[PDB]
Amino acid sequence: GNFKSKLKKAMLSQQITKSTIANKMRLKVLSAREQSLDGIFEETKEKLSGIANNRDEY
Amino acid sequence: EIVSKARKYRQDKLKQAKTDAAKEIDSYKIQKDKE
Repeated sequence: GNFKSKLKKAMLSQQITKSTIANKMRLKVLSAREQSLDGIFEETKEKLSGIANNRDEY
Repeated sequence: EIVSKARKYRQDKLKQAKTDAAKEIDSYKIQKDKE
């Protein structure tokens, strides 16, 4: 009984560490996607800053 | 004297049982710890 309780606690810890790892992985995917969005925003902002450098056009 | 000897035999076997069971108990405990 005690060994079953301890083993259940250990397996629960394995499931918790796995769920935390999955949460960190999903968070990593979201952070990568958002870094890509912010990168696209950086390129578009570079394009706007470059477009604003022309006095004749502006 | 025979009867008292059989009673001492009884007590001795009574401890021996507890030991020879306690070792299988601690081997089941050790096995549980191992698994």
